[PDB]
Amino acid sequence: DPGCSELIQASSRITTCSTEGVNTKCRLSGTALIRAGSVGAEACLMLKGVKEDQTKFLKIKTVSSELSCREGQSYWTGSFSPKCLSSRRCHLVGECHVNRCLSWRDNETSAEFSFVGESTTMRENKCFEQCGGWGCGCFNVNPSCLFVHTYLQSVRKEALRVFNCIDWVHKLTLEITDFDGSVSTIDLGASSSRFTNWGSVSLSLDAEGISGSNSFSFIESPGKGYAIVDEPFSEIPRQGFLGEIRCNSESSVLSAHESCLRAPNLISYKPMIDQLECTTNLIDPFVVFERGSLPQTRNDKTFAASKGNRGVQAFSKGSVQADLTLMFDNFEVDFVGAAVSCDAAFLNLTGCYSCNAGARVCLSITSTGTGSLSAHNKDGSLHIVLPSENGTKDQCQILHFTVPEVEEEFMYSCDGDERPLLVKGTLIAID
Amino acid sequence: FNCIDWVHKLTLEITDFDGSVSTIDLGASSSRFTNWGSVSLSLDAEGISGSNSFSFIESPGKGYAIVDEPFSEIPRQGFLGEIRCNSESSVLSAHESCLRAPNLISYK
Amino acid sequence: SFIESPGKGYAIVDEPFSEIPRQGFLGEIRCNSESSVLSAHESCLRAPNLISYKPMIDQLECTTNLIDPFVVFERGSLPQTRNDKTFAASKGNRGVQAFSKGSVQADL
Amino acid sequence: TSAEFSFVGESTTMRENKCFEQCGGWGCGCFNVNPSCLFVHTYLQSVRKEALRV
Amino acid sequence: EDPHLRNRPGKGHNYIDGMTQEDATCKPVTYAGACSSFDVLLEKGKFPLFQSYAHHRTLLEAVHDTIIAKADPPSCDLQSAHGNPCMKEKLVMKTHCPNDYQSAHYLNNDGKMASVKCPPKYELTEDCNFCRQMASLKKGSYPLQDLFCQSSEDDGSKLKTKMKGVCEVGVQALKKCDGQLSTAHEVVPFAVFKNSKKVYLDKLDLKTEENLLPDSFVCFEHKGELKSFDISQCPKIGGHGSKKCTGDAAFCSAYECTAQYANAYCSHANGSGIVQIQVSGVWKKPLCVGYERVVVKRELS
Amino acid sequence: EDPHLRNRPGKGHNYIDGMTQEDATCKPVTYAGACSSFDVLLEKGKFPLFQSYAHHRTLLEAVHDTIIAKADPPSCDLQSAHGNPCMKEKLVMKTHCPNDYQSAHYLNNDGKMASVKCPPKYELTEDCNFCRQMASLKKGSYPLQDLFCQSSEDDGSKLKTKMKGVCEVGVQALKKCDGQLSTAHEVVPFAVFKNSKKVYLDKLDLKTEENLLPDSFVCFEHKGELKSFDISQCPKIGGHGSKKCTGDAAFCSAYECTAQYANAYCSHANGSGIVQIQVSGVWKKPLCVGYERVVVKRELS
Repeated sequence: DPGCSELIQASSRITTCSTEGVNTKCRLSGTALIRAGSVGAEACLMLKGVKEDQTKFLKIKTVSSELSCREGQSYWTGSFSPKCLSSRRCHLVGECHVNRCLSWRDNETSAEFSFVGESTTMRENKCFEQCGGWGCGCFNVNPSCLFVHTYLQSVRKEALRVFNCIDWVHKLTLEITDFDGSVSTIDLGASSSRFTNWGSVSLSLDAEGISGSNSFSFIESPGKGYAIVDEPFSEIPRQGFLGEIRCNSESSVLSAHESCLRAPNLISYKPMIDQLECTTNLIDPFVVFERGSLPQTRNDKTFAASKGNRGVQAFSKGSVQADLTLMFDNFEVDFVGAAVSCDAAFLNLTGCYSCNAGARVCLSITSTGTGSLSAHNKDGSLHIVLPSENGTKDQCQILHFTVPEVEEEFMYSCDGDERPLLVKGTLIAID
Repeated sequence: FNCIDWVHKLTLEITDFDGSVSTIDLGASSSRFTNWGSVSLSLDAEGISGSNSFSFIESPGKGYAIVDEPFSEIPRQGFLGEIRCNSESSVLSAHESCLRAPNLISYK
Repeated sequence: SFIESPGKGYAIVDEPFSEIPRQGFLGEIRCNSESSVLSAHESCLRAPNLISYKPMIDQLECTTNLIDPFVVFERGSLPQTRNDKTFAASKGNRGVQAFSKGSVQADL
Repeated sequence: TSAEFSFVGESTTMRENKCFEQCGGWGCGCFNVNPSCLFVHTYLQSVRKEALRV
Repeated sequence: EDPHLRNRPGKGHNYIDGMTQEDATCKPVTYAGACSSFDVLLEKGKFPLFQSYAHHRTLLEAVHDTIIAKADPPSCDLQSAHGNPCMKEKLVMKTHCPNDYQSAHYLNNDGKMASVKCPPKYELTEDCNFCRQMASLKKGSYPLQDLFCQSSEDDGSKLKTKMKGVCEVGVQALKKCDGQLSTAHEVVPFAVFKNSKKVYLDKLDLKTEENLLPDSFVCFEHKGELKSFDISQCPKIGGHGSKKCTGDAAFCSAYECTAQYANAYCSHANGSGIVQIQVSGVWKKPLCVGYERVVVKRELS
Repeated sequence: EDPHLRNRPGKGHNYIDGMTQEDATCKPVTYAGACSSFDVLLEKGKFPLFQSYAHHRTLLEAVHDTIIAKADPPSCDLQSAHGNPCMKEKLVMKTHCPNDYQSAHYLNNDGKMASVKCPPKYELTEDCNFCRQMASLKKGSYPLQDLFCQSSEDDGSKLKTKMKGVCEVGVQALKKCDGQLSTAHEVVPFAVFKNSKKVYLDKLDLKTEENLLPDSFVCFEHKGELKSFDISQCPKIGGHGSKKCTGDAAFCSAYECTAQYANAYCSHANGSGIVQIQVSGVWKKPLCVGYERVVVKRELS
């Protein structure tokens, strides 16, 4: 919500441009370190030029402190239902004999089911022998054969992506506003770097990092939510455990293709001469998803999901001190037009001093066009960066002070004409 | 067979709208498919363990048996399970597809 | 784990050596020479599916969580003081030079 | 290597191809109601001028 | 095991009203002749269901044996405009007929025998839905489905199509759907009984039993080899017969064996008997089991 | 699928000025005829992008359809006197023109139609940058780029080349520089719009948006075997029409199907419609998209 707080000046060693047809253009190519703001504070960059009003800002807003989980191994799973097909045949009839049902293979295509066709789904064939003679339908006393063709098929319309985590990485959500106004929403973690159209960003220095999640397995449910399960990650699929049928995508689970992995002897068969009752002991993950669901408090930490984006987030009581870097890979910034004038006013000043929270300043800006109002003191120690619009709009940010009785005369401007603005207020001592 | 986990099983019989009555069972988070859809245990309350060193023997039509030893994973002589197969016909007819212990016959 | 930067300096990281390149870790994409990294050759070993994709029918996003080594190089860098030794860089050639205490008792 | 990116040809770069399915019908651009397919060709490059020998 | 594919019990006829040009080599169907409506049923890789079930009766043989009725009209002409009763079901059925063909028979919703015919001198397309222009033409019909039947009189008019979670399939209207109806041409099983409509299926549970009817046994002679001998001239248990014939336990258990006094060796048909199906937990005797590639609209939303 | 690589929609004119002697075998372009300016586009291993997008319009077809203008002069005289209009754009282009060729066409900077021609009795070399004297020569040209066009009227003159880390690509002078610039022959895409310049890009994001257009459907007939049929005779919805045609849902949604009464079957073309590109953070409808091997000047240090 507030504006910038930590403002730095761009050096001339990483800025080079010219002017063609009354069009001052600049280019950024280098690396500039900047201090990260607090919860809600912003960190912008001042980009000057050959005049005074030709100035564009590069703001970076910090949402809050988060403790994301470092993912690694994952697998898709869901619900499945078998489909068994019985076909009893007497002995010495085609391929239904004693020298075939004993050495029958699962991937061996049966001749009796040869009219089924080729399918890319999980299927299996068996040959359960039965009693012969004239009491059940056989011209010989040899035991009859039972051709079984069972294929798995899905009954649900969604899948779950079960993943784990071995370390907790401190993640910071940053909403970066560029020079022209192209807003973006990214995030950083430990030493990660995001590639943006203007270059890249990376977390320079942090001061938060916990560990303790090897005995926890998370379940991802896109469109509904997440889930927490208190068990180690399933590496080997087996019958009777959460995660017996794994795949690689959601469509592979909804279609039950043969490209996934499964455990042998999973489908149970109960033949009754002519009947065939084959069922499976599949563990429904929706039950555990209904039981355990984020947010959940484990030991002394609060686990939850993310706001908008997909990902697990852990909340606690971290620090706030952090450093950031800015990499410019030769970006061009133009400024054809020019900014207009605008008057500023003082509304209120509520906050603190000598603390990371700062002081919340509230001002009133009255202008006629879209511009960028900026104020500065006399000794060159504090700066005010506030975007101006058309009409009368109030703008407040977070400032830093060291004395309780704040009373300083500032100089605000929007196009090259500076005007005084005496501000005052009483703050509280917050460490 | 063996057993590495214990699930609180709940035997439930089903009485549908027309009058079809079946007999199924549930446990933990298992789900059974019925003609009217499916059923699953939403919440449980039990679940013990401690059977990795116990091997069970299934005898259809006669009964079961309990043996105080781990599951036989390597077919070897002098132990319960020196000659195994895959089905009942492979044992009643001595099929060569089953696994046996290397050199288990003493020749003199 | 040490990081060599010829022409700029060295770096020290307090972690064991990574044998298998894991995603989201310092050193997930390895190679054999400098040209294999500056040109991204197919002979270099990298972590499986480390690239995140976000398709939107017509649009297509793809972000990566690659750990920037220059950040750690800026954080930890020689000289450093650990336990009781004075870890420093080279003074002429190349190689990490650790400094300690003691006289001279050697024969050539 | 899919035929849709057959214009790329042979290359010694760590590249990969994916196939993310999308919705079909007249709302996206297809005459059939079946879900459509998306061909992805992602390759990695180096935006730096130096490397590190760990 | 036994090479008895062309041996058709009963009448063994393959001709329909309108395409009786092959009546010379189609009535009956012996080991010789070139019948266009029987060769494609023996090709490896086409219809293996008839290959595994050779000792049965096809749709045409069922019509000739007063089992399956004939539609009206029996031969739907593909020349008359403004449509005709034989398009709303043919257009929604993805088939594939080879070159040089005129008529094409298939099963309709009413359980009768339908067939499309092109006027001379026209032929069919690559799918058999429409007609087009082109050598000679195969004067006959091509099986569009993978069905079979047998001789029975089991009633089954109180059973309709179930298919849980399916909007509309083929030409029947199970329920009024309004959400996302997934349309995909897929194969669908079916088992039409007697005096019933096209009853679709989901899972197949077929059983085979030993039959004692004369239309389920063979009896060949050895001349100076093999020779087609009719089993109707065989004796009975305690009766009297003109000719003699021997056999095994299945032949001697129902007839009479004369040991060396016989002149023809008989045996059981390798792939016959009474084949029943399980419908709604009841083992009924079907009359038209097979697959057909039709439109499958499954409820997605 | 859909083997319609030679069936070019629209007029189908593949001949450039200066070498208009192939009018009999290149105007129009059908399944028959031997055109040297169209066969090399169908060779496996040369231009696979045209093989993937073979259901659109080429650059020459776009010129003949009053979409892409021509340069002045359109035919670059290879035997001029100290330079000619079309030399710097040709030296930086690394191609491999086959032997027995004379003309070579490509896209210039202004987006017009570029081409060079050698008078008899000359021919091109191994790279097409020079010529010599010579069996029988070709009667056409050779495409030096891998581009395609379509029918569009959208304006895009407010977009220029914005490449990252590139100082001078091809012949366009982007940004200034005087340090170490690496010189190498690499592949670079290009998408010329309408009333604009040759804009270069780094990544290609093309999407297909099918609709209802007469140039996106193929209608064939059957005679005494498939035969090419003119789609212009297809009747409209409540409009005019002579012959009858039918097809699937997309072909019948804009025309009128008469079931089996129609005498022509049509279907949708494989890869056609409105193919848009992602540029400047927005989707646009370009008029030329392709690749070309040119010189890339990057800032090494």
